[PDB]
Amino acid sequence: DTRPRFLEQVKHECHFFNGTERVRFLDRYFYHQEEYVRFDSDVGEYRAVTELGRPDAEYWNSQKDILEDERAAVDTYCRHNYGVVESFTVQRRVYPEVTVYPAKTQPLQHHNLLVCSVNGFYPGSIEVRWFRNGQEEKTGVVSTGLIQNGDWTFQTLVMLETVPRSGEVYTCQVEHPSLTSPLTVEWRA
Amino acid sequence: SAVRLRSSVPGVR
Amino acid sequence: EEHVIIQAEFYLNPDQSGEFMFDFDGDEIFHVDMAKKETVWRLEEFGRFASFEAQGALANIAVDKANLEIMTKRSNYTPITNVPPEVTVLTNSPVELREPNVLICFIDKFTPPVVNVTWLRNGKPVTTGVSETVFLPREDHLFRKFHYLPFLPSTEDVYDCRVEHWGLDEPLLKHWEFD
Ligand SMILES: *[C@@H]1O[C@H](CO)[C@@H](O[C@@H]2O[C@H](CO)[C@@H](O)[C@H](O)[C@H]2NC(C)=O)[C@H](O)[C@H]1NC(C)=O
Ligand SMILES: *[C@@H]1O[C@H](CO)[C@@H](O)[C@H](O)[C@H]1NC(C)=O
Ligand SMILES: *[C@@H]1O[C@H](CO)[C@@H](O)[C@H](O)[C@H]1NC(C)=O
Repeated sequence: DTRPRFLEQVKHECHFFNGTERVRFLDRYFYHQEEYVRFDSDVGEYRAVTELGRPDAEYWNSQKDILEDERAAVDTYCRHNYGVVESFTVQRRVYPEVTVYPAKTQPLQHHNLLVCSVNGFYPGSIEVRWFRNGQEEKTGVVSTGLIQNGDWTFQTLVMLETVPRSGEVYTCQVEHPSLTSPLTVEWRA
Repeated sequence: SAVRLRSSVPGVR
Repeated sequence: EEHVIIQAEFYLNPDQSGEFMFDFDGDEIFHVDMAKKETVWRLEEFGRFASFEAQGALANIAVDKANLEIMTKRSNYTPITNVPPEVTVLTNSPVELREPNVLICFIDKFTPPVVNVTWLRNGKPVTTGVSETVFLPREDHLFRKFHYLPFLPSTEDVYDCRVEHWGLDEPLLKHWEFD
């Protein structure tokens, strides 16, 4: 199929700061990826983002009823919906399952990589650190980064490049809002 | 309780 | 900034596809099945706490379709440029032999919101147990999407997520196997 496509998008955004104490509503219209007109509650009228949106900004701004619907939205839409969903979204906490296991930089070698797998957590903000004999190791650390699973959980793998020696105790430490103290997992060669 | 929708507005023809 | 909630909509011509969903901090709260006119909660439990009248989505999508007509003309019929996806295959959790797990095919940074996605096991399409999300909005106004395949990990099977998109010259296959 080589027929040309044309796409319209709309994003009605509610931005929350300190719960519902400070709230900003941003109503956005797009042609393909180009935002062409928006209402920003900071402004209280529509503004054209590109020339394409000038006719809509000018007309919608002439319609007092449309403007007042837009102006109330921070309250009747944003603050309202925050109220409706906050208990299972804002307050959602899922603690991670932490596993540590050795790996190889090349399938033929011995083990020269330690993996700290952190799975299934929510929300996304997390701090994962490696320790060797109680001292934090900051060199040779690499990660997948934060990975969304698409099902309201995240995961991340944090690797330590090291050749383990007998006697050494490695510790992966995880800090996350679902945790009241750091979660630590030990691994020994 | 009910999630409220934000109406999308007809542009100028 | 603590949190963002977005009611995201699109309408695509000539496909006549429209979508309506709510996003919280990058995760889908729910979408509306336009054909069935039903609210589909991303997690089962969400719907015990909240409701959404699906009919309102249909009304919005109708406005979006009319607006697309208008904007298409304003643009002098300038079509969208295809942006092919990045595709990653990973598992839900660390893989162990014969321990139930889930393959995730993550399809990211693409537009228009149209793809054909197939799971292949040993080079053969598989459909039992599969599931997928709708098209999820990105802050750069492209799209992302997830497909899922529960599986029992063995050394016998290899897997591929095959993704077709108009921005690709040929289907993109991303491989996964044990070890
Ligand atoms: C996904 O696959 C389908 C099937 O090849 C493609 O859509 C069209 O399918 C219908 C019949 O079901 C016909 O109108 C066309 O013959 C198909 N398209 C073509 C190739 O002309 C569709 O193009 C594929 N989608 C993507 C994004 O690759
Ligand atoms: C957040 O809200 C609380 C009470 O709602 C208020 O006391 C506080 O000033 C706010 N936080 C800020 C602005 O740091
Ligand atoms: C479409 O064509 C008209 C007439 O030339 C022009 O005024 C307008 O700028 C064009 N719109 C574009 C280039 O998006």
